[PDB]
Formats: sequence, C-alpha cells, structure tokens
Amino acid sequence: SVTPSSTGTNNGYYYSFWSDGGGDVTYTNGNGGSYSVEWTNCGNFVGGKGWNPGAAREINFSGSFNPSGNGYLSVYGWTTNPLVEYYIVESYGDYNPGTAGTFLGTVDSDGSTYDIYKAVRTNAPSIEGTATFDQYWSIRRNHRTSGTVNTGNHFNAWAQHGLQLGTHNYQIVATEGYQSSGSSSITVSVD
Ligand code: NA
Repeated sequence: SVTPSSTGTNNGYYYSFWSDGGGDVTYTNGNGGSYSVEWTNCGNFVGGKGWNPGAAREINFSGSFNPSGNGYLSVYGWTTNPLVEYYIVESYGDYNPGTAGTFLGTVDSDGSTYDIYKAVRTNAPSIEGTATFDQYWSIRRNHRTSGTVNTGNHFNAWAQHGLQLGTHNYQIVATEGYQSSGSSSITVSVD
C-alpha cells in the first residue's frame, strides 16, 4: 500500500508526493519544512518539500537518508517551455543515476565536485502529462544529507554546457526510490 499521490501547500511550503502505486510507501509531511518517507520494495516514487515556483536560490536541507538499494536525495524540479526535469543529487544509494545519461563534465559547488549528465526521457510522466523531455543531472561526488545547495551554480554550469532551462515550476528537496527499500526524514528551508 502507498500513500496517495498529492501536491500542494503545507506549513508555507510546497510539497509533492507521487508514486506508481508499487510496493509499500508511506510519505508523511511533518511540521515546518519537514517530511519523512519509509518504503519497502517500491516501484517508483518521488516526494518532498520546497517551493513552487523554483528559483536560483540557496536551499538548506538536513536530516537522514537511508536507502537500501536505489534511492536519491536531490534538489529536484521542473521548468516549462522548455519542459525539463532536473536533479542536483546530494546522495544516492547503490545506483549512480548518471549511468543513464551522457557525461558532459563537472561543476564545483558547496564543497564538492559534481558530475553533470544529460538524459532524454521519451514519453515519460511529467508535470505536463506523458511527455518527452530532457533531464539535467548534477551528481555530487561527496555524498551528504545536510548542507546548502546553491541552485544557481548548477543552473550556471548547465548553461555553460549549452543546457537551457525554461520557466520554473516546482522545486523540492526530493526523496526518490526505484525498486528499493529505505527511509528518509528531511527538513528544508531557505534563508
Ligand atoms: Na513545456
């Protein structure tokens, strides 16, 4: 059983929780900017708290992230026109999600080098429904579960590689799992 997919406002933050119904997933909004997820042999889910619309901002995040298998903790968001799904992956489990993309280079931000990848998702779920769209990745080499992400540094580095962003839609500190188990308990803020 899974928490039903849902979106909106909670304690002044935006949140989104989405799953494909697979396995067992329990998403729980907490006070302020906090949320938790526990999951067992999920399908695919993505959930967390943040803002709508996103921006070039410094996002503070802290908490726990305990993937057993493939899961990510990322600044995660969308733009439109063009439609782009982007990830600034601060921690992952046993799978580096850049495997699926093309390596374009690196960016240094907030105390670590990141590896940058572009992937193409063909007829995949999106905030505009089933669609084909680019995916931008910045994957932190020095995994962590607390600190500050300067999203503008990533937007900058992606643009240096010819990767254009559209108009910002939502932007959250997302826990994501794919065919894995685990848990997270995360708090978000911006100064
Ligand atoms: Na669009």
